[PDB]
Amino acid sequence: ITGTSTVGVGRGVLGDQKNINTTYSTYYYLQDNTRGDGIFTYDAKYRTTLPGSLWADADNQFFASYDAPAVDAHYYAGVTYDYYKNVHNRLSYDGNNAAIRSSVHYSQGYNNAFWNGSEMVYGDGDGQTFIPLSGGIDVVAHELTHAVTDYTAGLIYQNESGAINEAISDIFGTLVEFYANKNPDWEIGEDVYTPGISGDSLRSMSDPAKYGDPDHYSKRYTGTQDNGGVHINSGIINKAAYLISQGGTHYGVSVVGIGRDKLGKIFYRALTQYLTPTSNFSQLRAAAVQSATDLYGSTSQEVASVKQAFDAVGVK
Ligand SMILES: [Ca+2]
Ligand SMILES: [Ca+2]
Ligand SMILES: [Ca+2]
Ligand SMILES: [Ca+2]
Ligand SMILES: [Cl-]
Ligand SMILES: [Cl-]
Ligand SMILES: [Cl-]
Ligand code: NA
Ligand SMILES: [Zn+2]
Ligand SMILES: [Zn+2]
Repeated sequence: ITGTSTVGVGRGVLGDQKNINTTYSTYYYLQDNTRGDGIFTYDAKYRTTLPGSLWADADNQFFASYDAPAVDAHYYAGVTYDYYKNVHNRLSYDGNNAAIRSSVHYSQGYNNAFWNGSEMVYGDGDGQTFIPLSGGIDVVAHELTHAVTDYTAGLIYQNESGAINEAISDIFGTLVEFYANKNPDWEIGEDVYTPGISGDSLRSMSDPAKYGDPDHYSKRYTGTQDNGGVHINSGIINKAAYLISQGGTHYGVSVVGIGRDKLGKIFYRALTQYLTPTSNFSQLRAAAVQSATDLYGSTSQEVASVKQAFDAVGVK
């Protein structure tokens, strides 16, 4: 909508304070004009029709507990935007500065968040399994990365392709978490999962077996549930990306870590230049090796670490 660009202040789902870009027209709306064609955050008001109402606040202060999920959906959509723009020169999810629309307070006790093809959607959680899902920057960026994947490789959401699709979202979710630089780790959804239980998460990239996910191709899940195990087999590729960055010795294979920024450069290039809708794990390894070759040279340490990390997780 039309109005003046303003800066409000509020508290997100975890109780931290942050500034947010708003637009003033009688009310202050969660409409950020500083990023592409805008970031817009809506109240679904516990209904399921979308997008709901552009979020309106009387005084540009967002400290009510009802406001927190909106503060975070809005602010982390901006962080994710800044990551892809500043780090990879990609303008919004479609590379053309598409508006990022998010709705919060979707449904009641809904234990999930998703990119729906047009917008982000956040449940509040039931307060036991989850608190409002926008509170997790890695969740926000994981879901927005599905949009990136859709506009690039178009990985099919089933079997190994689908597990690469999930891993790509976990990888870039994590890298946005590190980019934001507040409380980053290699776990997924730690900030919003199970508020009664400290130290857990939905999955771990550094040790997938901690939550029962495979960390080696010989352990891949071959059943039909979860679209052929897409949130399960992602552990194989997560662990490989973790090793490329941090290094380590995994099933007796030594990997020299090359750090997060080079992990990102390599996987982004693989995603945008080499993956196709039906890429499998072996083709991902080839894509990552070619990407590292493009960027660092075929005799580089970077290319050797990519090979080591894939060998370590049994993907030839
Ligand atoms: Ca207010
Ligand atoms: Ca974290
Ligand atoms: Ca995390
Ligand atoms: Ca927890
Ligand atoms: Cl917070
Ligand atoms: Cl998902
Ligand atoms: Cl190879
Ligand atoms: Na699990
Ligand atoms: Zn996902
Ligand atoms: Zn290990």
